[PDB]
Order: sequence, then structure tokens, then C-alpha cells
Amino acid sequence: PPQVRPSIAMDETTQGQDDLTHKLSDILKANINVQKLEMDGSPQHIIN
Amino acid sequence: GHTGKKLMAQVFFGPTYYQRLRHMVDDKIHARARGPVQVLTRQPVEGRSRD
Amino acid sequence: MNAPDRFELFILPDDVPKLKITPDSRVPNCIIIKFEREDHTLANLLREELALYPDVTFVAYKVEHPLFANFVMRLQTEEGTRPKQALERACASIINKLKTLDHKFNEEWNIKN
RNA sequence: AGCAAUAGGAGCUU
Repeated sequence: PPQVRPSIAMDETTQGQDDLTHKLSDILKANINVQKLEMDGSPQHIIN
Repeated sequence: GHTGKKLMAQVFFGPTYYQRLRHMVDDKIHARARGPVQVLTRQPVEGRSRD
Repeated sequence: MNAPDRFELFILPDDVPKLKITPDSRVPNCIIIKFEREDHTLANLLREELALYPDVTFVAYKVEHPLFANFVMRLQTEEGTRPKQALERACASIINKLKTLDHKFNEEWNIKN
């Protein structure tokens, strides 16, 4: 939940997500890129 | 000073150069009953200035 | 930020008496007096005046804390005498001595001119 | 009826 990775406020209008949130976003990007290889051409040096 | 009677012992007496250091009690005295907590841990915050 | 006012030494509140007398029951014919808003100036004067009377058996004073402007005095007397009357007697005696001292100082100062 | 985080630096008392 976001409780474990709460956002914060820097100068009254700005917010950056916690490290865990950006890490989960990077994992999601990686997952979708994986799901873009077993659907089309993938010469075995991109799947790995 | 209280009685004006002489002291039985003599007192080492004279001028000496003393210094006023930056550590004042009024810059250190802190108490907290209840106050702001941290967002993540919900535990009391850290700092005299932050209560 | 915690410093009390420098005028509470001498300004008597309206709810605080100047003087309060309680008896010491342990020994016969003894009383405990607490003087509020006074210090060593009155205490030592009264103590050394009272200590020289024949009928005064015990007299003493203390200032329990220097940060509080009061003192407490224990005074015992013999069977017939009451410590209160001896206290007024000592006060009157010091007043008379001070009056004589003042008169002699003024005459001496005039003569010095 | 609500006052960010992370770092570095200098210090206090042992």
C-alpha cells in the first residue's frame, strides 16, 4: 500500500514518489517490455 | 555576607578573564507532551526545533 | 523564560501574610515563625538580639532555599515567658538602639562641619 | 482544525 511508500511535499506544491514507488514503476516498464517480445520478432538476444 | 563575621579561612581572590559560551539553557530546554509525528513511521518527529 | 520577577522579593501579595506562627509541640513553649519576603538582613539581626536574653533558651533561623525569599525561625523560651513577647521585646530594643545610633550620628555629622 | 524528506558538515556531554 502507499502507506509503506508515502509521497512527500517539498515546497508547498511539489511531490516526488518514494523509492519503492519508482522501483515498482520500473518493474512495470520491464514487464511490459517483456510482453512486447513474445508477441513479435525477438532474435533471442532481446528476450534474454 | 549573611552575618558579617570573618571567615575562618582566607579566600583566594582577584580578577580573572571569563568567557560567555554559546551554550545557553534557553537554547536547549525542550519538553513535549504530544505533537507532530513522522509520515512513514507515525512516531514522534526528531528535533527540538520541530517539537 | 522561567525567571520570576525581581520585585516578588519585596512586594507582598494580598493572599500571602507577612508572618505566620505555628507551635513546635515537641518541646514545651516553642513556636515556629515563617517570615515571607525577608532575608538574612532581618533574620540575623533578630537572632543575635534574641540570643542574648536570659529567658530565651532556643533561637535559630534558616533560609531553606536561596531562590525563595523567606526564612523560618525557631524560638523557645522558659516556662513563664512567651516567645512572642520576647520577640516584640527584641524588636523594640533594636528599634531603640537604632534611634540612639541615628541621633548620635546626626549630632556627630553636625559637629564635623 | 492540519508545520516534508534525504544527505553532508560543524558542534555538546560522557
